[PDB]
Amino acid sequence: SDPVRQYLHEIGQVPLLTLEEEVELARKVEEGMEAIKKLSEITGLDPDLIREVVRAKILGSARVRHIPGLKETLDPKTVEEIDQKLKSLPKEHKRYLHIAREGEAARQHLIEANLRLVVSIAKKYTGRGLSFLDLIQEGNQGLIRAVEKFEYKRRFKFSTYATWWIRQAINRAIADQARTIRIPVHMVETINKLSRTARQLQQELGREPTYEEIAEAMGPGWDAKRVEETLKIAQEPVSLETPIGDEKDSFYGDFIPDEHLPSPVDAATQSLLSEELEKALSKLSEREAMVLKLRKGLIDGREHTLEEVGAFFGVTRERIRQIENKALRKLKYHESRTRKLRDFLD
Amino acid sequence: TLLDLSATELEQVLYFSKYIVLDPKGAILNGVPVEKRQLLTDEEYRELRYGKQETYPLPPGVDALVKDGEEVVKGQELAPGVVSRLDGVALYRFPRRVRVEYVKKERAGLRLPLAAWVEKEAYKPGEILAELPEPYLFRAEEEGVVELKELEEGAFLVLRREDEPVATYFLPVGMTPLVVHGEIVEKGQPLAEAKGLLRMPRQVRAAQVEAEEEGETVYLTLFLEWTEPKDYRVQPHMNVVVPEGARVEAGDKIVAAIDPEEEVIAEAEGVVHLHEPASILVVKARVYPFEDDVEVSTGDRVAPGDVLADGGKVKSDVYGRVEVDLVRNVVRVVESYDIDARMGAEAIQQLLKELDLEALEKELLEEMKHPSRARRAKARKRLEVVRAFLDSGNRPEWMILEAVPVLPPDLRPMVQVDGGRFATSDLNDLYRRLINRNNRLKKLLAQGAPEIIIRNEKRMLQEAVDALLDNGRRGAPVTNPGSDRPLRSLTDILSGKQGRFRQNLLGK
DNA sequence: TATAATGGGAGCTGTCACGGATGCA
DNA sequence: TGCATCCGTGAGTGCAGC
Repeated sequence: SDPVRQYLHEIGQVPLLTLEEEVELARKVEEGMEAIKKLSEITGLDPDLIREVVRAKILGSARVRHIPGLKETLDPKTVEEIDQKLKSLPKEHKRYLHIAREGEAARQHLIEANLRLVVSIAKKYTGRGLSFLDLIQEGNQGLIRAVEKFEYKRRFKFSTYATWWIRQAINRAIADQARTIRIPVHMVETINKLSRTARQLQQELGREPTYEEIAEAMGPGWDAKRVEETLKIAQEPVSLETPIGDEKDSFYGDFIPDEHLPSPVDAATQSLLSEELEKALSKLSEREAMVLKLRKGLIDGREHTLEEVGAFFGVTRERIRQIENKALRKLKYHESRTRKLRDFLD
Repeated sequence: TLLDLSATELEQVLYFSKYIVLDPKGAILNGVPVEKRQLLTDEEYRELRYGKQETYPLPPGVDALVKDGEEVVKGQELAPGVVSRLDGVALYRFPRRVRVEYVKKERAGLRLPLAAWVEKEAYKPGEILAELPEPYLFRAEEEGVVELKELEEGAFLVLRREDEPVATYFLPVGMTPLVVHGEIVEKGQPLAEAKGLLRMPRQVRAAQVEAEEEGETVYLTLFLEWTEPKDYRVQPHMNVVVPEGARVEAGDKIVAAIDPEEEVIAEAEGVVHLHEPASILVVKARVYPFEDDVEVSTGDRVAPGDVLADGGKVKSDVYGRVEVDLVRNVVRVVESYDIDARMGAEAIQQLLKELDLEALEKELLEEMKHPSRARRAKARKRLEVVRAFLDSGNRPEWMILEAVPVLPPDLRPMVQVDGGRFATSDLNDLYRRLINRNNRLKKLLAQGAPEIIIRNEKRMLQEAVDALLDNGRRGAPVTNPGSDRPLRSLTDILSGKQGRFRQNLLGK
């Protein structure tokens, strides 16, 4: 029913490691990685492919999918070929395979055992724009990074090194996903810094600070305009479904006109404009009207150069420019005469 | 209705509360065999798929009542405070101390009254060496300094004049040594007193016996073989690289560590005994020791009558998963079925694809003639859906979404209002939730994430799709941060008084 | 990138009647 | 098989409404 409760149950299934269990798991993982590198040395194959194969057989055929980094599409066929190629190796070499498998299994068990930590850390990041479950999952990604990067040699407990990567992943997630209009992480940092600065400033000023005071507190490079624009780009959008009035019958989006699609008046005006221009078309001769339509882009929509209309009508560019000039001139005279195209100039 | 699954059940499978089984591979839960479309809990699926096992704590200072690799029956106490709830192969977890019994084969002399000595070519442990009517003083036949080496029972004297030993005497049980360590002894002074019956210690056996008769006495040169124990302490950061009862030689390492100086290396030939484990692991499994190269690696799943190790000699007894132990040099098969039981809309889509419509129509038709009214009713209700799909030409599995459509952007605008500020439809936020969760799912898959994580992610993905299509239909309605207002989904857009039909269609 | 850190947190209460399912006696 | 019982779905129109 409640997804969080359900997940907390599934987490409550796997029991917490002891110091020895943790050390052994970490050790098996590390030695497993070493073994994969050794198998890469022996076989002369790609360590990543080998790792994906060992992980494939450990996880089973229940999960097999093409890895973005891998060169070959990963399917039961290829993993069977590679597995059999790994079965083809001498006892001391074939040993490293067992080391690798044990490594993967240890990795899985390590993560699964440490899933509680992620929750305990993520519970404090709520209200920051991501759901609890999302924070948990991103924190889990962090946990995975921590597992693959851990060194048991340092004798530090796993939680210490894990917490860093977990917080890292949660915060990266918050910075990356939380805005409908996405903002770069460094810019999010700058914005949050501006917020904290303004909040401290207001905490000592007994009022909200001006742009100038914030600019002062931000240091050199920061003036009022920079603070103002930074606050401008930080603005988040509002819902179109935002309710208006005490009833349920009015949306905020109902008050917003469409500026894109031309109005009936605008459309009709463009229509009468085209029709009237064609009047003056039949007016000027065929050639000068066509030259004007080519140069102004009424024909294909592009505006031709003098050399193009000149090569088209078979005259010099000077000539075509001259007939364009006289065309425009006759149009000017006729326009002064009939005052027809004046009203379309607003 | 189509798959004959009650609302609660479909809820359980889609939302990952329970597994549903496909191609069971003959699993057995509580004595009853498993057949397709059965509802398995998490514990049940884990017991069936990954096998049954448990681990028990050992309080500080207490040792094991059982041995590593030893089969165990339910109820059998592994310790004074520990009893195993199941049957299977017990295994040691993190032994605190390693005892090494060192093999020593040496030569030692003794002199006894001829009347007392019972003549034998060899002496087994505990076997009486001699029977003495009166107290007898064994005397030194050499001069030098005394090295007294005391076993559990029985002793050794080594006389060294130059620091080079000139004598070795054996003192079996019943002889109380009259000398201390490092004592200076001249020739013919008593090193011991023999009283009553004297016999071989339990620790040492006499392999060979030579005897020289001189005067009224016999001098026995005994070729003896015995083991001397040495304890080693293992710290939590150390691991044992040697199996229970392993023959080791000088230079070999019993226990590794972080740094070489804290390592445990074997000084001499001896057998290894693992004592005081941190915990004991009881697994239901079949053990298969191997003398040579093994054909199957760790994690592989195998049926009875399968190749394991030694070029096809040792094979598989039960169904299970293969754990190859290099430390103990044994292939261990934890007993588990290969059963395929999935969760979520993938399972459901599979079952949907596997429905033959005509067949089910026939079934329900034969069901419609039943005397019971309820059965005819339910069969009618089902046959209505079945025949709906049949007549329409729609594939049932299309009720599952592989590819979620995306509305044209102009219908879910992002628009700059008068003041230059932006206003936008909720559908964008819903779609963003969806895409974030999907992408995170693909990355978690590609990176080989554990099953709990992937399960959580899939559940969240389904709920995301739900929120997109009909929000608040199942579970809490998705809201924007800092607001209690439910987001407006496609269903909301369509229906109601404010819906598309009534607002924009039947009136304008 | 390493002291250790290991199961959440807010609930929302004064309808009202019907159709339809589901369950339990 | 009949009867609790729980869940889900409805509950006038147009104005304006910040």
